[PDB]
Amino acid sequence: ISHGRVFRRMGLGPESRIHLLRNLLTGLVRHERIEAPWARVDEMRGYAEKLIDYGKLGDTNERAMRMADFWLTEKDLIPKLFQVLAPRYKDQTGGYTRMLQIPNRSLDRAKMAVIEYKGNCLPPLPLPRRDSHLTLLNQLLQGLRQDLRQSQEA
Amino acid sequence: KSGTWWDEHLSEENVPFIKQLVSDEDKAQLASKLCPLKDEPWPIHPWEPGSFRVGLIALKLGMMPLWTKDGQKHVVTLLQVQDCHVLKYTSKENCNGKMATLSVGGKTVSRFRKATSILEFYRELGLPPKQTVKIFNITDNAAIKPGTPLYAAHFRPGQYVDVTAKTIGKGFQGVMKRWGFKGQPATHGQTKTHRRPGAVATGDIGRVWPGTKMPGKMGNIYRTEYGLKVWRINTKHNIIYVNGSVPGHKNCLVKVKDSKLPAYKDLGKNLPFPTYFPDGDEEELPEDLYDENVCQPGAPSITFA
Amino acid sequence: AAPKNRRTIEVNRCRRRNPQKLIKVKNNIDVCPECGHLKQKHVLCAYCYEKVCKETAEIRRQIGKQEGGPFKAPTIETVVLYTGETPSEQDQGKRIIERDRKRPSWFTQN
Amino acid sequence: RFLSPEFIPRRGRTDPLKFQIERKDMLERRKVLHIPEFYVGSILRVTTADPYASGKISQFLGICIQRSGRGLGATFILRNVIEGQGVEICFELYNPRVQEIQVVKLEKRLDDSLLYLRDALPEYSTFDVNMKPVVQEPNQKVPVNELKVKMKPKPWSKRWERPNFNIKGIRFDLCLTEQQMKEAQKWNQPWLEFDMMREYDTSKIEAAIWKEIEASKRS
Amino acid sequence: AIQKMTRVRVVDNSALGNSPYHRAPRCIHVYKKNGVGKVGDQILLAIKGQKKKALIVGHCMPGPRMTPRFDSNNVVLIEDNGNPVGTRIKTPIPTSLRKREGEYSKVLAIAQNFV
RNA sequence: CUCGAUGUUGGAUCAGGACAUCCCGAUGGUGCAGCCGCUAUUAAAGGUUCGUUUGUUCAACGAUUAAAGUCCUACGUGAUCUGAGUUCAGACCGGAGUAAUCCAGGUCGGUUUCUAUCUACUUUCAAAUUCCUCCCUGUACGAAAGGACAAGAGAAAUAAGGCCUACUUCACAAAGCGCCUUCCCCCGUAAAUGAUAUCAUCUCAACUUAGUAUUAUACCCACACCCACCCAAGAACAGGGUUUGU
RNA sequence: GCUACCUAAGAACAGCUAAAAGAGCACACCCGUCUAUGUAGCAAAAUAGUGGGAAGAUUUAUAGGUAGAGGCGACAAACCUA
Ligand SMILES: [K+]
Ligand SMILES: [K+]
Ligand SMILES: [K+]
Ligand SMILES: [K+]
Ligand SMILES: [K+]
Ligand SMILES: [K+]
Ligand SMILES: [K+]
Ligand SMILES: [Mg+2]
Ligand SMILES: [Mg+2]
Ligand SMILES: [Mg+2]
Ligand SMILES: [Mg+2]
Ligand SMILES: [Mg+2]
Ligand SMILES: [Mg+2]
Ligand SMILES: [Mg+2]
Ligand SMILES: [Mg+2]
Ligand SMILES: [Mg+2]
Ligand SMILES: [Mg+2]
Ligand SMILES: [Mg+2]
Ligand SMILES: [Mg+2]
Ligand SMILES: [Mg+2]
Ligand SMILES: [Mg+2]
Ligand SMILES: [Mg+2]
Ligand SMILES: [Mg+2]
Ligand SMILES: [Mg+2]
Ligand SMILES: [Mg+2]
Ligand SMILES: [Mg+2]
Ligand SMILES: [Mg+2]
Ligand SMILES: [Mg+2]
Ligand SMILES: [Mg+2]
Ligand SMILES: [Mg+2]
Ligand SMILES: [Mg+2]
Ligand SMILES: [Mg+2]
Ligand SMILES: [Mg+2]
Ligand SMILES: [Mg+2]
Ligand SMILES: [Mg+2]
Ligand SMILES: [Mg+2]
Ligand SMILES: [Mg+2]
Ligand SMILES: [Mg+2]
Ligand SMILES: [Mg+2]
Ligand SMILES: [Mg+2]
Ligand SMILES: [Mg+2]
Ligand SMILES: [Mg+2]
Ligand SMILES: [Mg+2]
Ligand SMILES: [Mg+2]
Ligand SMILES: [Mg+2]
Ligand SMILES: [Mg+2]
Ligand SMILES: [Mg+2]
Ligand SMILES: [Mg+2]
Ligand SMILES: [Mg+2]
Ligand SMILES: [Mg+2]
Ligand SMILES: [Mg+2]
Ligand SMILES: [Mg+2]
Ligand SMILES: [Mg+2]
Ligand SMILES: [Zn+2]
Repeated sequence: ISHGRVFRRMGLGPESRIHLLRNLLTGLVRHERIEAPWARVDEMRGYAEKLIDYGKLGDTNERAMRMADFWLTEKDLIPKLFQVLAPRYKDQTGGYTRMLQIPNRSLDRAKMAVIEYKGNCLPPLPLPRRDSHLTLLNQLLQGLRQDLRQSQEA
Repeated sequence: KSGTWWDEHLSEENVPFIKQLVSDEDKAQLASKLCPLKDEPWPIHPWEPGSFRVGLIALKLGMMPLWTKDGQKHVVTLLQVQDCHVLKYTSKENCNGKMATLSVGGKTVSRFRKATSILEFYRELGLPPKQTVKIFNITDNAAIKPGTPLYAAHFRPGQYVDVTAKTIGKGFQGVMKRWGFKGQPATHGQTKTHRRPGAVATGDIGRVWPGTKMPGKMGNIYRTEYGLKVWRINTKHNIIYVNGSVPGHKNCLVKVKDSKLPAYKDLGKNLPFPTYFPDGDEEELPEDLYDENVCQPGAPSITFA
Repeated sequence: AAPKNRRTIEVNRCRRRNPQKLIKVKNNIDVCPECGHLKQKHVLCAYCYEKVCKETAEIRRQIGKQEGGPFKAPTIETVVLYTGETPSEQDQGKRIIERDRKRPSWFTQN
Repeated sequence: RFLSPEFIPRRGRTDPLKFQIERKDMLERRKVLHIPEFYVGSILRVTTADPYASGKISQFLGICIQRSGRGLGATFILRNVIEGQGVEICFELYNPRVQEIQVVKLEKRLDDSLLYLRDALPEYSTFDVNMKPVVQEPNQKVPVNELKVKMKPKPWSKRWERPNFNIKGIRFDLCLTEQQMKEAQKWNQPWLEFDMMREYDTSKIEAAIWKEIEASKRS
Repeated sequence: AIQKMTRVRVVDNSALGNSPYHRAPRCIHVYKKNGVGKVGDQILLAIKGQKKKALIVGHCMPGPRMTPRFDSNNVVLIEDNGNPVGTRIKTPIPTSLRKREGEYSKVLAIAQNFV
């Protein structure tokens, strides 16, 4: 009866789950774009969002430094978190990462996803774009929208 | 041939516009039904013995404790009425049963996730679609025009009601949890047999009798709690305080009806009939209606003297 | 337990060829507008994603050459430049990665 | 600004309207019976109406060892030793039978729960039932009593040395050997405190509650 | 709270309940249909090799709110007619026992402290 | 019938059924005053305790209970479990035998396999049983002792179905030790009126009453958005939500 | 070349107590008490835990000896290539 369970069961246990996400999170910070199974990326995505929040607390905060020390197994990424990633999202209150589904892995046909930090220097992902406003359906709705605004003013 | 959804082909600009457009229409439709008595209401007959009125559909918010004037503690379940309207009325001849039926819906949901036949049913009625529809058996004199809103003041404190809802589904469960079997001991030699059913039948029959308790799906079925007393009525938020617990999880839609137990028969003399009309009420009801034995929050502390 | 009797092919065909065991035809397949290859509606295009990954791999190799070893992550932002391009005003003070090719059309400079 | 622990709802899928209406009933009760600020470890005297007691009024003095529950059902446990017998009563904050809640001594302890006082010496649970209240100076920090109790010989009611309890007010050196301390560390979970997704941030929740509390006082 | 094989502590000043013995007083039967004893329920004790009825006046198991909870399982020795064996009860007992003054009038008459 | 195998005690688990009824219901008789009993008719919906010794079925005993029913089901059920007993190979004691060895004599120890092909089954009913207290009442009854029934009130236990406000194991929730709800009838006889047989007669005479329910009612009830995401829904599938599709 | 026993010549046995030890606690090592799992298994006798011994009638490497009307046996009718 998994009613209200929000944490997945992965790895060899609870501690192994954290270490698996930590390695993915450490890889995500260094490369700013990684690919992994969809479930693990979705599980890791929540931690990536909160890691930036600790970066906004500043390197002078002992609690933030301790949290960054644990989750970044490579200590060269700790200066990057507080001096590159955190200043990057100074004007953003959320949505630090985007997660998209890529075709299944060739070996085990596993559901794969790609997660990246927004604003990276890497070439952009082929983001899905909505239909253009000049399509037949959108033109009809635009005409309907104009009619309502004109009637409202009158 | 490929499937589609409402906002598949919408542009970036249109999606906020469409959401605002349909949302405003739903609020306008709900606000248009606020005066049922000024839109040619059906005749209102006085209550008679043996007459059955309609119930409501309420959402289970949660549970809250209350104390009575004798010091006893009673825990009650909060049932909030959310967008409850009468949908369809079927005559006694056409009901194929012994009584006329009145269809009631609640908890307005999105039009984009409903069937075309359902959407056009609500288009004629002029209301946004309801998540759950329940059928209430009523007498002829209790008929209510479709589209009439229903409020939690339909019930009054001191009344006993029945609540029906789908119970919490526990999935596939063994006999120990589903049927409360004793199971087998944990030690003294037991070999891979601790929660197993054991014997399922006798050797002579050579078959398992139909209706034998076996592991399977547990819960997620409709159950009814009878004789739930109504302690408090909140007219502002349309909340019914029913005694004890009701089947189902929180935020689920329940079916509230007057109790069918013989001890509570013909107790609707002082209850509104066929329902409660706030627009036609001479004096506006107070925010909260309390039972005679309920300690109100503003009341002084209990003193035995 | 062991089977009491051999199951016939007529019985086996009904189980094996049941519609529950048959492959379901997918209806969420569409042509990618950028390249013309097929893709699913909720899945990124395989051809385009490989194109981005090929360019990403080249950029990451150039990053390692400048870093020249492990634990060499810079404390400044990174900008990728191609042939015939010069750093802009907003790109001053950032690590510069140079690629010996013309900038791809789909890789818009920011 | 002290917000009572019951006003802050636990994490869950309950509709916020249920909490808002439940808070309204709590506020209307607080203007009839004054509920003073107290923490776990404070000495409280509670006067309640008992239909069978002499004078129909009962008074119990003890140390608040646990505060738990939310909404109208919030409860606190008072522990005291009377005639050599340990007695605990779990009072309800919003029960109308409660006549008065008096804070004899407002203080905090090193732990959020003092359930281990059951396994401690009787001197740490014995308080005078007629002790005069201690005056608390206004606009002063609530005193923190860093007293560490001495435990009775094992076995205890619970394995208080385990890391999950996180107890700091017990003299483990006097009662436990180094080997037992090392054995208890086998259940330590270093990753638990660094699990970011398990954090419950109620700063925005508490901000909205205070607006509701301030609005009620005006009317 | 108190069931079969449960050791109890006698809180009255009776000689039987306070005389030293190599076996602690133990509950052998609870006069309830469910077999679980609470405050105010009579049980049978095998104390000093003898069978004596007792009245439960406190237990460690949590009960309803606003009711005391004791750190020991306390009983008072009573006769078959309900008259207590002892003469003074120094240990405090719950005030909820006063709803049974029709049958426990003499038991409450020797109780010095109510909690 | 089965030895090209139909696996034995007792226990655990789950119980199906019979009524020749232990308890609860309705009646007749009494050497039935009352309170308790005895006996017979009717009734199988519901229930039928926890322990010490013994491998035990039993039995004895302790404490209870409205009662601790009698039997069938391959002495129900080991492809669910147990292996104490029993029943291999070791050994001991008594006894039989020249010995090997034997003894419904005792005694200690002693491998319990099977991945389910087929049949059957996997949410039947959503009406509840019982005890105790108060009251009636120290009344009916009776020389006294003793001591009801019916009606009414209240509080519990068990069973069934749910739930998490608090307590508790716990902590986005699942749970009980916690809380909430739980509704009809039972046919044996006892009486009128009145024929065969002009009284009488409760009638496999016509008929009337206690005396009966089409078991009442309740529950369920509309349907391609559906690629995808979420879920108090779930093994998969299905189902709910997305007006919560960067 | 397994095992039973024997022959020639080798090897191993931490720490603590007692310091005398077919002595105690306890690794390596030897054995296989009890329970669970396993039962076409990892294994034609194992795994995990718990246990007996562990300076001795100990354990063990190498070569040799005793052969079926037999060997060998601190007798279990043991063991002598499942
Ligand atoms: K045979
Ligand atoms: K029966
Ligand atoms: K025995
Ligand atoms: K068959
Ligand atoms: K006759
Ligand atoms: K092996
Ligand atoms: K040889
Ligand atoms: Mg889940
Ligand atoms: Mg796994
Ligand atoms: Mg479920
Ligand atoms: Mg068990
Ligand atoms: Mg065994
Ligand atoms: Mg086995
Ligand atoms: Mg097992
Ligand atoms: Mg057969
Ligand atoms: Mg304990
Ligand atoms: Mg004796
Ligand atoms: Mg055969
Ligand atoms: Mg049996
Ligand atoms: Mg049965
Ligand atoms: Mg009979
Ligand atoms: Mg019969
Ligand atoms: Mg009955
Ligand atoms: Mg008679
Ligand atoms: Mg048998
Ligand atoms: Mg069988
Ligand atoms: Mg058997
Ligand atoms: Mg045996
Ligand atoms: Mg002999
Ligand atoms: Mg013989
Ligand atoms: Mg043995
Ligand atoms: Mg034997
Ligand atoms: Mg076997
Ligand atoms: Mg078996
Ligand atoms: Mg099986
Ligand atoms: Mg099925
Ligand atoms: Mg009576
Ligand atoms: Mg239950
Ligand atoms: Mg006549
Ligand atoms: Mg005549
Ligand atoms: Mg006559
Ligand atoms: Mg006559
Ligand atoms: Mg679909
Ligand atoms: Mg030699
Ligand atoms: Mg040594
Ligand atoms: Mg030795
Ligand atoms: Mg070896
Ligand atoms: Mg040996
Ligand atoms: Mg030794
Ligand atoms: Mg030879
Ligand atoms: Mg030997
Ligand atoms: Mg021999
Ligand atoms: Mg032999
Ligand atoms: Zn493409």
